[PDB]
Amino acid sequence: SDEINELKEMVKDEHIYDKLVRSIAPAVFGHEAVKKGILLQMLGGVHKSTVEGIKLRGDINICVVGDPSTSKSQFLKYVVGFAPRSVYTSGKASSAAGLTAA
Amino acid sequence: ARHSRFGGLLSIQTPDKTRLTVSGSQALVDEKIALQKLDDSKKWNKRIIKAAEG
Amino acid sequence: SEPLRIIWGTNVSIQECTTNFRNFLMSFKYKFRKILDEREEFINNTTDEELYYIKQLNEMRELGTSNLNLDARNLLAYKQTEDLYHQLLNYPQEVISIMDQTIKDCMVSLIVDNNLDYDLDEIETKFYKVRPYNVGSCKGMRELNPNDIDKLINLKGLVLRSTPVIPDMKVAFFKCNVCDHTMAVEIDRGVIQEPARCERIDCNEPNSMSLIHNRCSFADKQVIKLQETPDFVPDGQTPHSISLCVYDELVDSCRAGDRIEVTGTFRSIPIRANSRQRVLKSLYKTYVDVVHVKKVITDQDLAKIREVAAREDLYSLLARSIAPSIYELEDVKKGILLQLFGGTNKTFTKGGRYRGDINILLCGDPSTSKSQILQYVHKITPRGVYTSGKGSSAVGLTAYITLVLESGALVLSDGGVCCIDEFDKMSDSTRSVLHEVMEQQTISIAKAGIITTLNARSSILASANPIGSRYNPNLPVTENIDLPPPLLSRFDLVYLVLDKVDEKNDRELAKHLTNLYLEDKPEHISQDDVLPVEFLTMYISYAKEHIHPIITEAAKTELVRAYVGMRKMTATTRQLESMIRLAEAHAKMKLKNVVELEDVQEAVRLIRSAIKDYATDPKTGKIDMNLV
Amino acid sequence: VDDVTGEKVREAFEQFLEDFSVQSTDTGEVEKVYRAQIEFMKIYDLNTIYIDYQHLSMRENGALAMAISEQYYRFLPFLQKGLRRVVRKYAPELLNTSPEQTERVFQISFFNLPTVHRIRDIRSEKIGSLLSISGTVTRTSEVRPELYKASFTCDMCRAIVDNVEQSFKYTEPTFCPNPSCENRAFWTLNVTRSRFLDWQKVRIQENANEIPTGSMPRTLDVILRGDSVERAKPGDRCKFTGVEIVVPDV
DNA sequence: TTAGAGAATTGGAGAGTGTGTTTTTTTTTTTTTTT
DNA sequence: ACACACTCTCCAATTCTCTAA
Ligand SMILES: Nc1ncnc2c1ncn2[C@@H]1O[C@H](COP(=O)(O)OP(=O)(O)NP(=O)(O)O)[C@@H](O)[C@H]1O
Ligand SMILES: [Mg+2]
Ligand SMILES: [Zn+2]
Ligand SMILES: [Zn+2]
Repeated sequence: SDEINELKEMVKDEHIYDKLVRSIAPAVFGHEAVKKGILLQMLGGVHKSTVEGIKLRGDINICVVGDPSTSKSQFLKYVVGFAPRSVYTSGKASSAAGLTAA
Repeated sequence: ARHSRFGGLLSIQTPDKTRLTVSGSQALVDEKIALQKLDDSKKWNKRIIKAAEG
Repeated sequence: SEPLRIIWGTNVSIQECTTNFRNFLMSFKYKFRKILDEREEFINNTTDEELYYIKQLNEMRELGTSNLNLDARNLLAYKQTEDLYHQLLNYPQEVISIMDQTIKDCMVSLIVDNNLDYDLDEIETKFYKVRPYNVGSCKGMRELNPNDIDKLINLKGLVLRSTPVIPDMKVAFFKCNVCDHTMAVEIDRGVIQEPARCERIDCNEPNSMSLIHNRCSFADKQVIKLQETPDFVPDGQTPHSISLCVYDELVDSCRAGDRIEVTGTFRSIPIRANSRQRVLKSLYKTYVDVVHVKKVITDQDLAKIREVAAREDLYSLLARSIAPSIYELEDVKKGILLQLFGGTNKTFTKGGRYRGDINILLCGDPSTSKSQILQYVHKITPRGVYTSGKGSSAVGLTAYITLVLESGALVLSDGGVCCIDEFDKMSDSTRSVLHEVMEQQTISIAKAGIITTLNARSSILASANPIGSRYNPNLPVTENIDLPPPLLSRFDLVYLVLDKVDEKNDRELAKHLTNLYLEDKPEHISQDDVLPVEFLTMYISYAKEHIHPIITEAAKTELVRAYVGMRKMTATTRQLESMIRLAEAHAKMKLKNVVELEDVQEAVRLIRSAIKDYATDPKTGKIDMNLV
Repeated sequence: VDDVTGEKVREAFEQFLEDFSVQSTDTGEVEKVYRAQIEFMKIYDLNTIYIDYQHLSMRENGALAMAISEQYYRFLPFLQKGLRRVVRKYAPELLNTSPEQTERVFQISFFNLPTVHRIRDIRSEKIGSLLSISGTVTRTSEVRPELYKASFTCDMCRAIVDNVEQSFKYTEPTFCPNPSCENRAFWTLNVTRSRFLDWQKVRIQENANEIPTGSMPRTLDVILRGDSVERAKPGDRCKFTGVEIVVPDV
């Protein structure tokens, strides 16, 4: 009941969207655009298919490019530390078998 | 205290200078146990006799 | 008169060994050992008259602990045990057992004679064990011969790997199938003494008892793989290894890469030809059965440390003392000292953890003595590794699939310093592995059948020579160094060292190096006042454990100002964090609990000095050699 | 020969199940939660009962909880015998699983133990005690039927042997029970009369954030039975409780 | 009340018989021909 | 052919019973 009350209270707020964007990755200064992108990926779109039986992809893929000391790995560290279903992998120290199945 | 393969060996000498051999680490210190353990190895027991039914 | 107990094949009587060790244990006092030592002048009359082992036994009772150390030289000091010392080496299994049952009885005697409150049942329940050590000269692993079997031995070496704990049975449990009578049986010599018939009087039946596995009693066993130290290997050959069996208390003590000295009986056993039959082979297996392990505080130590920390010339004293025979290179020595102390480790509830470790790169001309400095750091550090660029693969440097996972250099070096030499020879493929480990201090792996992340709190000390192999003043500094920017950005300090000709410098250097050949085994050393390596190690270790500096508001203002100064003109955001970390390392070295303005300014000054910034053309990036 | 400790533990655990007698969450009224849980099981034809270790800790100065904790493997059959009588007393519909119906194999379960150990803390001194463990799952086996109680019939004569007990290896009778026949060979297992259990093997490894300096994670094999098979999933993090055992070279 | 002559029951000594045995990856360091 | 597991058989060691001094 108290969980429902708290959830209803924050659902009712006028400024909920801005607060949600502001609450992603608290330690990183600025870069609101990436934080907004991370939130939308975390929520995701709607999966669906047509009468023909073909499927339409319901989810979002993101890539971050940057020169050094730009703190770009902190976003990956936050995501893998927060999202319930997630895994962290380094492109150098991994194999096709270890990435898909072996 | 120490494990089952650490164990040394003990020799016990009687009067008339004859000697016996027993193993295990507690036998080194406890003669009562060594004397009891010595006889316990021996195979035979005399077989035995035995009143109500129905 | 009466029957006697004799160690098999010796005519040694157990009564004498028992009584002699009892007398030694209840009347030895430390002064005797000092009589055997070089001078009576050493003796502290107040302390050294005390009954050392009675004091130890009182502590064992009141701390609730079960094992007693014993260095064997004390058996030679007391007259009644001079022969017991030899008998210990020649007959360890019997003599050690005698010592155990002596100690337990003495502990009981103390509480019943001094009529103390402690539970007699508790002391009767416990096992007490002696652990002898410092037995004699160490023995080379290849020089153990078949005349050493079942005698005590001492070995030095390095630990490769440890198997998981194995359950070893000690008591068997039987239950009667028909009448449910039960018996507990003692295991000796590896053989279960199963009863012929059920022992209950009215159920005297054959084949009637049976074993119940999970109601037996077991004990822990583990096997450790020890490797020969390079000091002993024959000419033109590769090191060997020997296996150690270890039990109970000592089981999980030691990790891969540890360096130890041990003490134990050297044993041998047969092995079967096949698992079906009693047929044995003529060659026997050999191993070591350890009873003690050693790694290779007082108010006086604290007084010495606090008194040394009050000296005015402390920073220069410590720096010139890490590598005494190396001439000048003071800034390099200072930077290495601060790497030894390190920053502070930080962990938040959220927002992650921040590394305390410092990474250093030494770059410059040949013959400048870079590799000689890496030798000192490799021997000073408690844990660490030295390696070469052409000697290292990506797998070997981090971790190896073998289905089991195995450790590489950066993992063995955890919490220590990893020295890498000829850094400019390894390929871009191998160097790319270091990005993640340096930034995060973790190693992520995802390969067939294994996926995980491991911790690597490892400090890197690197050595390289520029492109063209001698520093070219017609190229800018970044082009001479030639590491790519994502990797060059990860070092806290980068040093340029240059082979500049100067008659003043050259006469001093020549006099210094030639003075080493005026003696056969030199006593000469570069400076009048340096600290011994042991005490210096004590200082650094204590300061790492007890001291944890914090940022002061004044330090915060100076750091912001200094960063904006270097930035406004290239300084990256990492220059700020490395400055914070260097300032923290400087604060520990003075045993302060706070970072102050002085520490921040020293951190800034050392960064500017290392990369020759004052001599750098601010626009072209070339260095004026005349200003060096 | 008979173990007095077992019978006393049995009929003490009986009294705990009867009269733990905690008061209501809202009021000072006795509620008797474990009897209510038995009634709930009767309503839904369940086969497992959950017990709180804190409730057992405060009972009868803690001696019962100590006996259960340190010697679980000795006392588990006596706990089963204790529970069977109470369920008979208050809910005899639960004793059975038309022709005749075989007996229900009840399962006792415990939770909220005082502390959780790591895989690295398993040591042979704790064999047969009650424990709780945590780790990440890395593999799981398919569900297999395990033979729990067996029944055999002779080939050379019309005779039957029943309720043979297995432990770790597949086990068969020692004699022909009819003295008119001596054949020991050619037994067959009656699949209708014998009884099986669900069995699943799973494999776990240490939590990554707990690994000590310079070390690598150890692993362990865990057994799941009854209504808890297929509950675990690869890559998830779990907490387990039970007893550690020792398995032979069959 | 002792003891000695005869009968019945059991143990295991030891002799015999049959038996079993030899014997597609996936990951990682290194040389070689191919674009 | 060489250690093992298992079966078969005979013989004497043992205790029990009856009789008379
Ligand atoms: N300042 C110095 N103090 C002591 N020895 C020095 C000094 N400068 C040079 N040397 C000696 O010169 C040699 C330097 O060898 P080394 O340590 O390999 O230098 P390096 O910087 O590693 N050169 P290189 O391996 O060619 O890049 C050693 O014999 C040193 O003892
Ligand atoms: Mg060199
Ligand atoms: Zn029995
Ligand atoms: Zn039959």
